[PDB]
Amino acid sequence: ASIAQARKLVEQLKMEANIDRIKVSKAAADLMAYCEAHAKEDPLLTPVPASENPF
Amino acid sequence: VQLVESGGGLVQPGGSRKLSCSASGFAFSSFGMHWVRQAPEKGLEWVAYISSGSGTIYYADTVKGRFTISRDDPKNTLFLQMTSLRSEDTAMYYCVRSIYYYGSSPFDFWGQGTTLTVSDIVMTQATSSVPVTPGESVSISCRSSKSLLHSNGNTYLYWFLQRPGQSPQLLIYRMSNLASGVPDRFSGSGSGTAFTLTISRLEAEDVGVYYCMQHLEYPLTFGAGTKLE
Amino acid sequence: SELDQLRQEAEQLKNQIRDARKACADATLSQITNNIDPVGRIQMRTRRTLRGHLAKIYAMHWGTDSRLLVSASQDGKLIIWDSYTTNKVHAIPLRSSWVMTCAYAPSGNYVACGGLDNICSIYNLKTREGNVRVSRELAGHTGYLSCCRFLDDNQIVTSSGDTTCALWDIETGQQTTTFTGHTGDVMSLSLAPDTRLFVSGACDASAKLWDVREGMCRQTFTGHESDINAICFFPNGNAFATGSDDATCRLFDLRADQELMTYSHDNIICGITSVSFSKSGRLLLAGYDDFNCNVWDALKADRAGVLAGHDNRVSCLGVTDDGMAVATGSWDSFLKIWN
Amino acid sequence: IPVFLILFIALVGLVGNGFVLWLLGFRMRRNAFSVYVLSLAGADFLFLCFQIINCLVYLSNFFCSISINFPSFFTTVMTCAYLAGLSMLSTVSTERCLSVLWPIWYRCRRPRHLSAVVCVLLWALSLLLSILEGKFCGFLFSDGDSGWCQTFDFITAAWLIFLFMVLCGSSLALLVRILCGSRGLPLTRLYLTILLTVLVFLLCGLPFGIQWFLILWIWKDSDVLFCHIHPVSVVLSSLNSSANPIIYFFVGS
Amino acid sequence: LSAEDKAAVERSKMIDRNLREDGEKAAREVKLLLLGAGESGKSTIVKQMKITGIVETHFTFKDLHFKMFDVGGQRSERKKWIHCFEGVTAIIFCVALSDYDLVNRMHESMKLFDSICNNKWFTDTSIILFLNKKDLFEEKIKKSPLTICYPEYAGSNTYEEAAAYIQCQFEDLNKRKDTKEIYTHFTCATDTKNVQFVFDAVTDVIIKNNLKDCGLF
Ligand SMILES: CC(C)CCC[C@@H](C)[C@H]1CC[C@H]2[C@@H]3CC=C4C[C@@H](O)CC[C@]4(C)[C@H]3CC[C@]12C
Repeated sequence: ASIAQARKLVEQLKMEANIDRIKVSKAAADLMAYCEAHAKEDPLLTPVPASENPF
Repeated sequence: VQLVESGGGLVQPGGSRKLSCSASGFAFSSFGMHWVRQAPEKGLEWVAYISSGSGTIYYADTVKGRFTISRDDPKNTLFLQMTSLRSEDTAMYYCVRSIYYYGSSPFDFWGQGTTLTVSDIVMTQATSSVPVTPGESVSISCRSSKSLLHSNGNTYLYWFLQRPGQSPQLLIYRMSNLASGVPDRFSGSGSGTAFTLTISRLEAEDVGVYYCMQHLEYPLTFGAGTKLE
Repeated sequence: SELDQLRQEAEQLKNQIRDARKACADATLSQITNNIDPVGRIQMRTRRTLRGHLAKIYAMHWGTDSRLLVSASQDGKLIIWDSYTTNKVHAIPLRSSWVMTCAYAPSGNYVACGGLDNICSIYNLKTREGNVRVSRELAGHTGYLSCCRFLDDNQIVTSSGDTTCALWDIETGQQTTTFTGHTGDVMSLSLAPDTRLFVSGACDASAKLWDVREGMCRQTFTGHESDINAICFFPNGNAFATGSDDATCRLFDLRADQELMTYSHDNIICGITSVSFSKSGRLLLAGYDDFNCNVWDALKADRAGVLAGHDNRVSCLGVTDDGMAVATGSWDSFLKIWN
Repeated sequence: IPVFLILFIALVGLVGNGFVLWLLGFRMRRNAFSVYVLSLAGADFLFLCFQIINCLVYLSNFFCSISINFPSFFTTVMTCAYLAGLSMLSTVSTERCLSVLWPIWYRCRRPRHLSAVVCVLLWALSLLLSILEGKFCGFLFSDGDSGWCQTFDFITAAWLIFLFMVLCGSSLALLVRILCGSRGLPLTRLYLTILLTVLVFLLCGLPFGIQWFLILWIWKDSDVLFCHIHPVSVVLSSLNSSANPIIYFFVGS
Repeated sequence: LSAEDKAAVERSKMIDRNLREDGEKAAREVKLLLLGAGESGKSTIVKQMKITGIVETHFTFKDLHFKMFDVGGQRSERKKWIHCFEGVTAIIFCVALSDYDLVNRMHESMKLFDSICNNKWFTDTSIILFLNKKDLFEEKIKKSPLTICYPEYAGSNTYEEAAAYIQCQFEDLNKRKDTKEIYTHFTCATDTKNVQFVFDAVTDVIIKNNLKDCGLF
């Protein structure tokens, strides 16, 4: 019945409720640190000169 | 995959013959086809080329005008027609499957060939014959006259192998890339015009004559041959 | 009634989850970012134009060599293109014209596709005999397929119209794992770069972070208003971006478990059909249905460019593994490579 | 005073016909109908640039007085361009009549290269009529007898009468069948467009083929023709020329 | 180009030739979309035309090739796959007349007709409408009234006046009556006029499409 559906809902939110979450400043700093450290080999951020460009 | 040729027999000079090749086991309508000569003592020579859907037909300069290629896409047979058969055409001919897209391996499947006896860029095989102790690394070199490195990046050098009594087969297509069914013993390296096949850790069924062919421009030209003993 | 008590247990669990992820919010990504330099103006030109499709195309996937791509359309064709020379390497005919998804294997030996026939078909490219033939039919999924993505040459995860995702093994054809938990039907899917986990976005206005080896949902992400049509991972694998029918794209963490940033403007009122990231993850490309793609600065929520070369709805897009190009396809039957 | 008008109408018609030629030549995907529109633009661009050539070397005579004597085959390829550009209008009208009267054939059993071969035969017959008029009337390097000039000239005028009869018959059969039974059709724009193409082919594209080909033998008085009828008549033929990119490609697409 | 790039370009040209040859014969066929509620006589419609997500039925009639798509067995959100059928020639909508007082089933049929007939993707598409079961409808008029469905109805209930009321109640549903054309037919389990009615409604759309091909729109 719907008792098993609501039991699985309480089971799923019971497992998802206790997750070791880190703060948003650390994860935003981690995304900014990934983007700062890979900007040189991004061919769309910096348009490559036409010899190395195969298109 | 099964290419079997027919039309064998001796013939008088000035005669004619239609050699045929029946294909089965593969999608023959999408393969470019070749015929490749082998003299009974000399190495390989390219005869003629038909493309997919009969739109481009090339011949060698020694056969241009005399020979005629023709494919049959629904019935899956490829014919070569002779006229004015000289004494330079006493040889065994091999029908060669090939296909051309990005990343394909042309010259990969060869027929069993057929006999008929009538009653550019140059390749230099750098050593005619090498004595071989098994288990050791073997280096076989080859030389061209022109650079084989095109401006796209490819290097049109094709390393083959003919076992004695057997058909040739592709080992390394396009100077560096290993063919399917060939182990990691075999390798190909090279630079501008100087090329090196490597056979590390040599075993049995490796004796036979090795050939370097080029596909940079037509006609396709082989080496003389390098036998391992 | 015990079920009212069980629904209130679910309600206090949702309140605990909402207060727990309110507790971690000490700064936005905007306040962390905006000191750094903006991207500027991104001007990308149509370097190639692939024209062999004759109906609306619905999906595309780049190769891992960044030269080959596959494209699926509604005339019952998926075409494999050389992108450099605009040559058609293959053209595979379909058993059903109704195809909404396509994928290209990371080895390059297989493609997959699927649609309104409920089935992910898998085709072998590197065949001994020359042509492309059907390697597998993956049936048993009772709703239209929305996304197929290869893990290996033997494992593929599929997204369907019956609220379920599914991990398969290809050589047996059996659905080895079923991923249930959505309530509206799931429209998009994206694999992690280390292929341990994936994310899937549904008509719940929810995305769920799954787990391939174990087989069940790890985190749930909410915050959109309508059906979310597009999902893509950040290249670190610690974040992902969604795009919906709200004229919004959003960024979510996996570790911080919250909304990061909303990519929206007042001029767009219509939906998002496709998203993908750049190789550094600095700029997020979103395909829209005001006929053009937008290039967003993913860290600063600016608009950095407009890719405006189509005169119907942009249905799919994708960036190469080199980061070299962007292919955008559309309902006007043309692929454009931009650089 | 018609001269500056025909220069402006011819320049606007050149840029319109060249835009039709470039958009339909390499940009768009062509279908079985648009070959007719493309070759109507190709038939009409030649006519308008030769009218600019004759306008420039009749306007330099008025001010700086050079009087450049051109070769006499530019007028015969202009006649070829005019006859092909009216045969395209007649064959557009017949294809629309066949599309309504036989719709299952036109959808399914129409041969994929009928439009090209119909255009090649119409261009070949227009070129043949122009070559015979130039060969036997004096618009070539050699010269033929003027008694046999008017016979081929009357054959060209009767062929132009045949094109007007075919365009009226096809537009008549089209209007009759869309008034007999038609449910989803937007009827007002259909009879407006049919009546506009019949009216443009009557009072714009065939004064010139009557005064250049037919009035010159039955009238025998050039006191009031070449100074009064001829420049206004070639202004109206250039008006049909500048209309044909607008009516057949730009209102639709 | 190289000697190998030229055969790549020749391969791509043959692939272009096969793509043009297939896409020019997929454009000369008629695509029809079957719609309707569950148990609204669509199986009998497939029966009369022809003699697990989408069912595709192929039939020919008067040298015209019809591909008809039954999509009703795929039970999910319709708004995420209905734009795939933009460009269908006609929509064959099947309503059972004898399901009027059942559980009220006409109100979901009218709700489906209001949803389909006023969709943004089918704004120009002609809708053939088959009212499916009239022989059981007369036997249920002769025992039961029509006021179960319609409290605002006031008319004689014999055979022909209730069916006209059902037809005008379905025809009133579109906000736009001039853009699309609705073709309504009365059918039983034994009549051979249905595929002729389909062909006669298709021929008008073919005439309008041929006029759009020749630049008149
Ligand atoms: C035999 C001689 C007279 C024919 C040459 C006529 C000349 C002037 C040219 C001008 C423009 C040309 C046309 C341009 C476009 C096409 C579309 C193509 O799909 C079929 C050929 C066709 C229709 C060409 C036929 C030849 C053409 C009409």
